[PDB]
Amino acid sequence: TTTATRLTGWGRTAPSVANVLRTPDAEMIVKAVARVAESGGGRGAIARGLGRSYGDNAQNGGGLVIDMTPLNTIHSIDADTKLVDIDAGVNLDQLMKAALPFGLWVPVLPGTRQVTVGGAIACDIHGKNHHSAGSFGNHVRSMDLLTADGEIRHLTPTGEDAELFWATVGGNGLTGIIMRATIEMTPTSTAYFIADGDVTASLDETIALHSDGSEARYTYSSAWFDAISAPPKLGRAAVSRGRLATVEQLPAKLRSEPLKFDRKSGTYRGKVQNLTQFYWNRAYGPAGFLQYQFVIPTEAVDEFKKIIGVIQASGHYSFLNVFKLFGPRNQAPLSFPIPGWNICVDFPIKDGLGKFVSELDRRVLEFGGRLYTAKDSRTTAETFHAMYPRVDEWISVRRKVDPLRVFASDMARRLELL
Ligand SMILES: Cc1cc2nc3c(=O)[nH]c(=O)nc-3n(C[C@H](O)[C@H](O)[C@H](O)COP(=O)(O)OP(=O)(O)OC[C@H]3O[C@@H](n4cnc5c(N)ncnc54)[C@H](O)[C@@H]3O)c2cc1C
Ligand SMILES: *N(O)c1cc(C(=O)N[C@H](C)c2ccccc2)cc(C(F)(F)F)c1
Repeated sequence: TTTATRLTGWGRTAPSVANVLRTPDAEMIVKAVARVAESGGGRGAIARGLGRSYGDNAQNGGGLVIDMTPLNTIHSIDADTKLVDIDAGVNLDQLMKAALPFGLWVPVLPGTRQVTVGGAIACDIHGKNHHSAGSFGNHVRSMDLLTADGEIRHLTPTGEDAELFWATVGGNGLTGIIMRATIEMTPTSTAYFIADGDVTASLDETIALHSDGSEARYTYSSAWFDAISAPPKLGRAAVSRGRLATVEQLPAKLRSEPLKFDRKSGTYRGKVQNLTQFYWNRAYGPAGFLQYQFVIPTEAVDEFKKIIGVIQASGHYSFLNVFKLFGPRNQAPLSFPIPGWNICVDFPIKDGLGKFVSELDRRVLEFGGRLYTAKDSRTTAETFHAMYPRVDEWISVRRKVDPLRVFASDMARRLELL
């Protein structure tokens, strides 16, 4: 029934071997969880989606991994309630294509659509529109969770099961297997964006642009960010901001099918873009690259500037940098986003990199920030627990729901969440 398999995250690092169950039969999945539970836990089980997480959260060395990608049925779409009811293995590209004709838009879109609904929930993913829409968790109306007791719990965000529900959002699969979920989509009349572009010349100017009050005028906003230039050109950014377009905003040619599927000069106004236009590690790493993401609380703006400073001075040079100001956070104890300054950098693997990122960890930690489980397989339990003050609250919920540790992963063991 299972296939022993070498697994890594997307950046192809920290491999381990697991027995992979890959079946479209939900009953086989229930059986397998039950079997692990009846062996008393053993080395446990974790779910896997499309493997786009860079870390070790979707692998389980010496244990069971359940590939959820064959559970990919879209059960219902409702344009009045805006609700879609889909299997957890459904991916966002497939969902985008299916929902567009109903005038529905996937409410949170990350940098790639090759992620499953299960993975979107388990990592509580965020997008270019976080400051207006929150993260993926905010839009989950209900979900079916297969728990350690072999039963499938129906969870809602305010029901009796609220606590389990919000430990599951951002829970990295460690409360059980999300089988199915109901997501509230965003209404739209077109599949296009209308975007305003701006360029800055300094880190301070980037920050002022995000603090002047104009962010509140766009539903989506992110920026490419210079991390190699010494000050004051350090932290200059190419900012892409916008909102979904109405039909009467489209070029006349595109009005026939508005819901169709698919420095210096970079200043513009009312440019009309499809998703691809508006929006290396796997190809070259991990002989090549270490991806690194963190968020610093809004009020700690100067501490943020300094970390940026430390990065440019490091001698570790990242071209691919993405910056964004996160909005308010949600109820999930282990959710990554907090309101604040968020950035992803991609470092070439070079001598002294490990020691340098350990120093970064310390700084993000002291300044009240955190790393993202979706981008990590290197940090320590001590660092992670410190970055997530609600971790003991979350661990308690997990103990109530999985007393025998039927659910387990490489990440759970490394970060002592098991
Ligand atoms: C090119 C690229 C761009 C990205 N951009 C963004 C971005 O803009 N914003 C962002 O937040 N993230 C981004 N990510 C990270 C990615 O969106 C998340 O890691 C996401 O969780 C991956 O989904 P997946 O289905 O591939 O999950 P996997 O990587 O397979 O698994 C991730 C976690 O989800 C759990 N999981 C998966 N399915 C289930 C299930 N059915 N039940 C319970 N748990 C489950 C796994 O156990 C694991 O803990 C990006 C990744 C890549 C490679
Ligand atoms: N980080 O603040 C951040 C990263 C992305 C993102 O899509 N990153 C992936 C790995 C990527 C980077 C560069 C080139 C290709 C892919 C997205 C955001 C968001 F805030 F959601 F816009 C933030």
